[PDB]
Amino acid sequence: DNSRYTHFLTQHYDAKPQGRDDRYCESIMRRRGLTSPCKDINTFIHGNKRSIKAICENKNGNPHRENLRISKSSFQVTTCKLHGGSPWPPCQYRATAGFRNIVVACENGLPVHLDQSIFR
Repeated sequence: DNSRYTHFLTQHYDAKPQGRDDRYCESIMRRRGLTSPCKDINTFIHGNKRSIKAICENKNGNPHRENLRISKSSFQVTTCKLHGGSPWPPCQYRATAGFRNIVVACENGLPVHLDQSIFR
């Protein structure tokens, strides 16, 4: 019911990250259980949760493509991209810190999906 929103938070939300370098990515990807198999790309959104939720309303969002929403405001983000040939741990990640608007899918006014294509 709210399980998708809570899984969005686990996969894509980190309120106040510690130094957004490769070691941040390798650590947080483990902590969030995204390392079996190694997820190929994943982006974390920083700042407060309320700004992300607001994308689902007209406050901080517009409709986008087929049933996505795109934010009006820009977010501090960090993209972890897997390096090395192997799908399996240890999972080495290159971090790319970014600042831009983001694309989500909303369900019941909650974000339940992050569109990763924009960070590739």
